[PDB]
Amino acid sequence: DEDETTALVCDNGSGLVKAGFAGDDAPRAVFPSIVGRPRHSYVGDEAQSKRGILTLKYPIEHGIITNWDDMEKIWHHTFYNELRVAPEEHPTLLTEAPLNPKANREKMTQIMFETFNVPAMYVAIQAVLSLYASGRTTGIVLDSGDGVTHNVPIYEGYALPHAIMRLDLAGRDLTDYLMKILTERGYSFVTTAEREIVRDIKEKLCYVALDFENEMATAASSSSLEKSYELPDGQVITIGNERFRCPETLFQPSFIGMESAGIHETTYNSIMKCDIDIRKDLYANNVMSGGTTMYPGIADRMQKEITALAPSTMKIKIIAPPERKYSVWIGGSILASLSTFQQMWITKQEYDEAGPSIVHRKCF
Amino acid sequence: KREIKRRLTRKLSQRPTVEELRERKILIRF
Ligand SMILES: Nc1ncnc2c1ncn2[C@@H]1O[C@H](COP(=O)(O)OP(=O)(O)OP(=O)(O)O)[C@@H](O)[C@H]1O
Ligand SMILES: C/C1=C/C(=O)O[C@@H]2C[C@@H](CC[C@H](C)/C=C\CC1)O[C@@](O)([C@@H]1CSC(=O)N1)C2
Ligand SMILES: [Mg+2]
Repeated sequence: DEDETTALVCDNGSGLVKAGFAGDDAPRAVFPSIVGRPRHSYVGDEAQSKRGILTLKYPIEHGIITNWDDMEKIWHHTFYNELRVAPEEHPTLLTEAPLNPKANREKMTQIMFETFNVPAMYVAIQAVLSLYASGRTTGIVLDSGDGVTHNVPIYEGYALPHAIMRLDLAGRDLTDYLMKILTERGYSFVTTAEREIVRDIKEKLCYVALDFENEMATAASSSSLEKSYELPDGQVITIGNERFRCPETLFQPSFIGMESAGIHETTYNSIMKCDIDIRKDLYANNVMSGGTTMYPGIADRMQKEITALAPSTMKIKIIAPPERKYSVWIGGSILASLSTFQQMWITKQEYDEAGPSIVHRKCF
Repeated sequence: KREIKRRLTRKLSQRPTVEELRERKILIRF
């Protein structure tokens, strides 16, 4: 009923804000994480619609809130415009990136209480919420979004920070790479609007090959893998091996000049930083989450690559539900609506006494 | 659709302490 018994859940993405009501199966609002201010304020879709008279900024970079004034504008927009709520009437769960600095989570806490007067709030790690969305408290999550990719091992509900891996290769970088390789094929994409066209191409037509070399050979042997795509002006372009070369970058970051191992190897590295006693549990519970895990074929590719890295007899399971583009939000919706979670919120009374640093003893 | 909530509730209620996880070298602060 969206009343005082209902918590709010806001997932603060580098690319998209997902927001809604705890207990709902899907976010009520999904909008671009941008703020527009006069050239020479508006948020989200309205900011984009008025782009001709505004200059636009992303307040969240690689999963970390970096522009606080613009973030307050995003949160105000989220509550008042998108959800149509009074934040003083609802416990509010915010998400944070893995390894979010102490000062950052303190500031999130401060703003919720001092600006928005929430009665209660909590900050949860995005990857932990994705695990919870699958009904698990132990496993290793690969969360790949628009701005950052993380491998997060979690045992009994606790992320294990020493074993967390961060890779600053995610969806936006994949779009940029697709622009580059389409350009190679003859089709020029370079501007901000063109980057949005290519993001759409990526989401609609890209996929992950099970065997990259074999797929390259298939693409060379006939036009069977080619797809046509119509641009806004009516021009129709062809996409071929670019369909799978783009997300291949996740497995081979050298495609964009990065020295990092690919996401299968970072998954392995993260597991190996954890005690051997929980190893079987991690391998048997590999959860994929985030928009950049939506590529057809990626779960099968990860199953194959993890199998190649793991001991021969290890039981491997890749969990990648159809709803995984929103599983951070969905996990937050589940958690914030559990009766046994209600004792876990930081209350406004607790905040009044302890200040922002209370977040470190309440939220982990 | 709500089996997940039952499962999570039970698992969270049965979790070991942070102290136990540190003693088992699962959580490693330093
Ligand atoms: N079907 C799809 N195939 C490939 N990529 C997709 C698909 N759907 C969405 N994406 C990509 O996922 C990204 C958005 O995902 P998500 O909302 O998980 O990111 P975010 O939470 O805003 O970012 P972050 O967690 O990195 O701060 C965009 O790059 C987008 O293009
Ligand atoms: C359709 C929807 C998709 C999305 O993921 O949007 C987010 C947010 C968006 C902000 C700018 C854009 C012009 C505004 C609206 C697009 C929002 O930037 C992204 O498209 C960026 C640029 S291209 C790249 O893939 N991620 C991702
Ligand atoms: Mg995210």
